[PDB]
Amino acid sequence: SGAIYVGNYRVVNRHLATHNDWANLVWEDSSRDLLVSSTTAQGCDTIARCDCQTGVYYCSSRRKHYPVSFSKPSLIFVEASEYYPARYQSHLMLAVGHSEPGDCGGILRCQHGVVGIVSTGGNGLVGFADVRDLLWLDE
Ligand SMILES: NC(=O)[C@H]1CCCN(C(=O)[C@@H]2SCc3cccnc32)C1
Ligand SMILES: [Zn+2]
Repeated sequence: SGAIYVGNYRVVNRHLATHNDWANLVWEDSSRDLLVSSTTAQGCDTIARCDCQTGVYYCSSRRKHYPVSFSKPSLIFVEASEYYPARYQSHLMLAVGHSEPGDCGGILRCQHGVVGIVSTGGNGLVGFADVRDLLWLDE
C-alpha cells in the first residue's frame, strides 16, 4: 500500500484505489495502473521533473529502503493477475530489487523528488509506475 500526496491530489495504484478515491476521481489510466483523486488537505510530497535512472525505493515487505538502477518508462508485458488481464502496461520502469504482493504504493525517489510508485514485481524484480510526465500534478 501507499500513495503520493502533492497539492490537492492523491496518486495511488489504480488497482488499490478505494471507494473514496473513485468518488473524488480526477484521472485514471488502467494501462498505467494509476489513479489520481482530489484531497481537501495540502499534500506533503514534491514530484521530480528529470531523467534520473537511479534512486531509492521503499520496500514495505522488508520495512527498508533500497537503492536501484531502473529502466526508462516503457511498454512492458505484465502477466494476468486478479486485478488485470494479461496486457502491456505503459510508463513502467523495471529494476532489480525485492518486491512481493503488498509492496505496491511504495515510493521511488531521486535527488529531485518523487519519481513513481511500485506497481509490479517478479523474482528479484520490482516495477515502478512513472509519474514524472504528469506535469499537471504541480498546478
Ligand atoms: N500493475 C499490475 O498489473 C500489478 C497488479 C497487482 C499484481 N501484480 C504484481 O506484479 C504483484 S504486486 C507486486 C508484486 C511483486 C512480486 C510478484 N507479484 C507482484 C501486477
Ligand atoms: Zn531526478
